[PDB]
Amino acid sequence: SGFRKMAFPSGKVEGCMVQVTCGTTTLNGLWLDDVVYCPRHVICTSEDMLNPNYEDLLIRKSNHNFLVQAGNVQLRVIGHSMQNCVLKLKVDTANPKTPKYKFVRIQPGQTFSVLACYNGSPSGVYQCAMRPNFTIKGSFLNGSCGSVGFNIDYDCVSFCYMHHMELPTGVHAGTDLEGNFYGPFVDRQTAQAAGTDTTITVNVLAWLYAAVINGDRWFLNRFTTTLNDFNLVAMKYNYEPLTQDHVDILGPLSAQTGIAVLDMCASLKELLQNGMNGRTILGSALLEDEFTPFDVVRQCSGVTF
Amino acid sequence: SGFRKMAFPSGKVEGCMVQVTCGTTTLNGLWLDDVVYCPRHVICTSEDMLNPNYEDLLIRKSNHNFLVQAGNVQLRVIGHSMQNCVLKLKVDTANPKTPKYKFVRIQPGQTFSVLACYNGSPSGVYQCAMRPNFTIKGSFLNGSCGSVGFNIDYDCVSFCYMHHMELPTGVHAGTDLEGNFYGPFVDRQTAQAAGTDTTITVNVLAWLYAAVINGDRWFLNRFTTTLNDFNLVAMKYNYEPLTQDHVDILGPLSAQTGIAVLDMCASLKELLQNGMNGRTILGSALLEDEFTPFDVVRQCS
Ligand SMILES: O=C1C[C@@H](C(=O)Nc2cncc3ccccc23)c2cc(Cl)ccc2N1
Ligand SMILES: O=C1C[C@@H](C(=O)Nc2cncc3ccccc23)c2cc(Cl)ccc2N1
Ligand SMILES: [Cl-]
Ligand SMILES: [Cl-]
Ligand SMILES: [Cl-]
Repeated sequence: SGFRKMAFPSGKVEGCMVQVTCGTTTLNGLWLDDVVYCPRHVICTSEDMLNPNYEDLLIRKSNHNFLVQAGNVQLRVIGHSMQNCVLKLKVDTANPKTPKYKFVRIQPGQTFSVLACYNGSPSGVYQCAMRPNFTIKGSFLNGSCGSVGFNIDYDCVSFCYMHHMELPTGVHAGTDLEGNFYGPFVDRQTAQAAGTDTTITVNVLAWLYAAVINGDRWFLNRFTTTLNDFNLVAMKYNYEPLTQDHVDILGPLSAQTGIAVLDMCASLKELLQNGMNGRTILGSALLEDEFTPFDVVRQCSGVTF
Repeated sequence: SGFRKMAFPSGKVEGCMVQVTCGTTTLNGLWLDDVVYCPRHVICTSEDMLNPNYEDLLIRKSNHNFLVQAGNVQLRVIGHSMQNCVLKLKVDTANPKTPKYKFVRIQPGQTFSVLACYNGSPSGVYQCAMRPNFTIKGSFLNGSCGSVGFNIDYDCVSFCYMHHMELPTGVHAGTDLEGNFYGPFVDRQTAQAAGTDTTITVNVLAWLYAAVINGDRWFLNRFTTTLNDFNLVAMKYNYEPLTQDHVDILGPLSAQTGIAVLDMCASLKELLQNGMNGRTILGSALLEDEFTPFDVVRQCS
C-alpha cells in the first residue's frame, strides 16, 4: 500500500555526471562513452547570451578551453562539435560506468526522473512530467544547467531531457539529448514565456485508478459518459483532450479495478464540476497529473531495475 | 526557483542492495563491508509470525541456510548474529561498492529517501518523513522488506530506516539499522495499530518559509502570537506542539525572509482557520509537512 511520487533509481545516471567549465561559466555534462554532452550556452558570457552566434563563439574555442572534471580527475578534451543546442566534447577516455542507454524525445504528459546536479555532483532526484506547454515544473538553482531527465526501461537508461534555463515564472525549459528544445524556446537571455498550461487528463485518470487500487472509492459514481461529451467538459476546464489511444492505454487499470475508462471519466467530470468537497484523494486536495498509466502499473506491481 | 519533494540520489545505496533468502522467504538485505543487514523475520514462516521466538528459530539455522545474492553472484555466509530486530549475516566478500556510511536513529519529523527494492533489485526512490506516530507513509508491496531509508551528507550515507512491515491502515513500520523499531511496534503478526497521526508543525512552518523565499506571500498577515496561544490553536487541528527547539531551528529561515517565527505561526493559525480559498502554496492545496527546516535551506536559494 501507499502511493508516492517515485523517481527511477539514479545510480546509472550518477556515474555519468561531470563538471564542464568554459571560462567563467561552470555547468554539468553527461559523459557517455567518449563524449561529454552539455548545453551549448557554456561557451557564453552573460553578455553573449543577449544575442549569441554559437558557431562564431565556438570556432574561437580550442579543446583546452573546456575543462571537464569527472570526480577529482580531469578529462582531456580532444574534439568539440555542436548539435542543435547541445555541445559535444570528445574526450580521450570512454566512461567505464557508461550504462546501456538511448536518447529519446518524449511527448508532453510523459514523465521522467531528473537528477539535479551542481558542479558535476548529483544533489537530488525527483520525478516530473513534461507539461503540455513543454515546460517542466522543476526545482533548479543557478549551476543546475546540464542536469538530465531520464527513464529506465529494463536495464536501459533513456535520456530524454537536458536542463538549459529557467523562465520568469520559475518553470524550466530544456532540450532532448540531441539539443532540440522542448517547446517554443530559444537559448538566449531574452523575453520568453510559457504558454497557458493544461492538465494531463490521461495521467489524472491513471492516478484516480491508483487511488482505487489503494482503497479510495468515494469519488466513484454509477455514471458513464461518451468520449465526445467528456472532451467537451474537459476542454472547458483546461484539461488536455482524451484520445482513444489514452482510453486503450488505461485498459489494464480499468480491467484490474473493474471501472471502465468512461466510467472513471464520469467521476472526473463530477470532480471538475463540483470539486472534492473537503475530501482528499491519495492525500491530495488537487487532481494529480504527473503519474502516467505506466507509472501507476509499475508502482502498483513493483517493477525493478 | 521551484520546490519539489526531492530524494537523495540513490546510487550509493543501490550498490548495497542484495537479495536474502531463508527457506521460502525472500526479502532485501543491505550489504556494507562484509555484513548483510536484513529484517530478522526472514527466518520466519507465515505461521511463526504470530508469536515467533527469534532466538529459538535462529539457533536452528546454520550459515548455509541463508542464500545471499548480489546481482548474479552468490555471496558465502560465514557467520550470523541478531541485533534487536535485525539479522547480520557475515559474508566472505566485502562490498566493493560500500560508500562512506553511518547508522543514525532519527526523530519524528525527520525526512529521508527510501529506495524501494524487491528481490534485491531497486525499483524506485521516494522521499518521506518519520511521522509523529513513528510510522512512515511509504509505498511498499510484499517483498519490499529490507528496503532502506537514508540521507546523504557530503559523500556519506546515513542509513536511518529498514522496512519491516505494513500496518492495517496501509502505513509502514520499521527499525533503525541497529534493529530498534521506531514506535511501539513489534515484528509479529499480532494486532497492531498506529497512534493518531498529527501534522509536523515545524516542517509546515519551514515549507511556508520556502514559499516566501520562492516569492509567495499571500498567506502572511499583520499578526504575531505567543508560542503557547499558537500551540493551543495548533493542537485543535491535530498539529504537533511547536517547542522552543523548533523556534530556534527556524531562526535562519526567519532571518533570511525577515519574518519572525511567531509571525509565521500567526500565518499558519490563519491558514488553519480559513483554508486556502482556491489558492495554492508552492503548487499544493494542502499544508505540506514532509520538508524539514534543513531540507528547505538545502533546496532553496
Ligand atoms: O540567467 C540566465 C542563466 C541561464 C539559466 O536560466 N540558468 C538557470 C537554470 N535553472 C535555474 C536557474 C535559477 C536561477 C538562475 C538561473 C537558473 C540561462 C540559460 C539560457 Cl539557455 C538562457 C538564459 C539564461 N539566463
Ligand atoms: O503480512 C505480513 C508480512 C510482513 C509485511 O508486513 N510485509 C509487507 C511490508 N510492506 C508492505 C506490504 C504490503 C503488502 C503486504 C505485505 C507488506 C510482516 C512483517 C512483520 Cl515484521 C510482521 C507482520 C507481517 N505481516
Ligand atoms: Cl478540483
Ligand atoms: Cl499499461
Ligand atoms: Cl533526527
